[PDB]
Formats: sequence, C-alpha cells, structure tokens
Amino acid sequence: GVTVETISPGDESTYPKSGQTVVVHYTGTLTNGKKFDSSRDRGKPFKFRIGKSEVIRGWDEGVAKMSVGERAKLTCSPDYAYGQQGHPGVIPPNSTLIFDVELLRLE
Repeated sequence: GVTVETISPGDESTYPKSGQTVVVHYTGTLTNGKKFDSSRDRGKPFKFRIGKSEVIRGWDEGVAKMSVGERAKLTCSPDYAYGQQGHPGVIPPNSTLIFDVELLRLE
C-alpha cells in the first residue's frame, strides 16, 4: 500500500489525529524521478486535513505515521494514489508515486 522510509526523525511524540490540519513541505515524483508537484517549488508550506480523503490514500495513511519534524519518503502504490485510471495528462495508469514529505507542524 504505502511505505514510509524515514530520512530525518521527528520527535516521535506529536502525531496527526484524524481530521487534524497538517502542514507539510513535499515533492512528488514518478518512479522515473519526473516531478509532478512540489510545495517547495511553490515556496509555500501545504496544509490539508488528514483522514478526510482530501489527499490520496497514501498520504492519509502515511503522514499519520509521521511525527512533527520528521522527513520521510512515502511510496504509494496505485491503489493508494490514482489507481488504474491515473490522472490524464499528469499521472499514467497504474503509477507508483514517491513523495518526499516533511511534517512541519500540526494545527
């Protein structure tokens, strides 16, 4: 489903709750490394409510395993991303997605 590989540890104490507003910096790429999204390129931290299907399932599952300050690679299989259909023009069918995600703070 989703694999979380820690790059830099968080505090292992402060974890997102269901419905909580979470603030991340992230970069998403295809497994060939082609980038398709980045809050870092936008120069703005990205906010979303976790556990509300506001983002792909890999994020809801994976970011919930991160603690504040953690930086990790999240690898989301198609079933936890955009599936067989994909996102025409952006994500091919049956694509695994790799996200570099830093959990900056909870709100």
